[PDB]
Amino acid sequence: YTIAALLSPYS
Amino acid sequence: YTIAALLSPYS
Amino acid sequence: YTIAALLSPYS
Amino acid sequence: YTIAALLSPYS
Amino acid sequence: YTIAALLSPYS
Amino acid sequence: YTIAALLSPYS
Amino acid sequence: YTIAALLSPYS
Amino acid sequence: YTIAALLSPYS
Amino acid sequence: YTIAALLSPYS
Amino acid sequence: YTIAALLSPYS
Amino acid sequence: YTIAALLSPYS
Amino acid sequence: YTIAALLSPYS
Amino acid sequence: YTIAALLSPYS
Amino acid sequence: YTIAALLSPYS
Amino acid sequence: YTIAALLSPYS
Amino acid sequence: YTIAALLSPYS
Repeated sequence: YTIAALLSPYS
Repeated sequence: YTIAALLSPYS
Repeated sequence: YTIAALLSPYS
Repeated sequence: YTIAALLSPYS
Repeated sequence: YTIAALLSPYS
Repeated sequence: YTIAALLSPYS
Repeated sequence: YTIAALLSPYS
Repeated sequence: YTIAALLSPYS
Repeated sequence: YTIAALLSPYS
Repeated sequence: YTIAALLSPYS
Repeated sequence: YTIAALLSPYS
Repeated sequence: YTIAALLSPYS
Repeated sequence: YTIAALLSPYS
Repeated sequence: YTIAALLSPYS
Repeated sequence: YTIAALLSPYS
Repeated sequence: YTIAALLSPYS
């Protein structure tokens, strides 16, 4: 299987 | 602000 | 299996 | 700000 | 199996 | 700020 | 198996 | 600030 | 098995 | 600041 | 087995 | 500051 | 087996 | 400051 | 077996 | 300051 996730939260 | 992300998942 | 995740939180 | 991330998962 | 994760939190 | 990360996991 | 993780927290 | 990290895990 | 992890926390 | 880390785990 | 970990904390 | 670390574990 | 770990804490 | 470390564990 | 660890703490 | 360490454990 393959998984790709990106998260760039900003405050 | 600036954001750059690349994801090339392969199975 | 394969897993790829990126997180760049900013405050 | 600037963000750069790359992910190329392979199974 | 394979795992790849990156986290660059900023305050 | 600047962030650069690369991940190429292989199974 | 293989594992790769990177974390560069900043305060 | 600047951050650079590379990870190429192989199974 | 193989394991690779990097952490460069900053205050 | 500057950070540079590379990891190429192999199984 | 194989293990590789690096940590460069800064205050 | 500057940080440089490389790890190539093999199984 | 094989083990490799590096830690360079700074205050 | 400056830090340089390399680790190539083999199994 | 084989083991390799390095630690250079700074205050 | 400056730090340089290398470790190539073999099994």
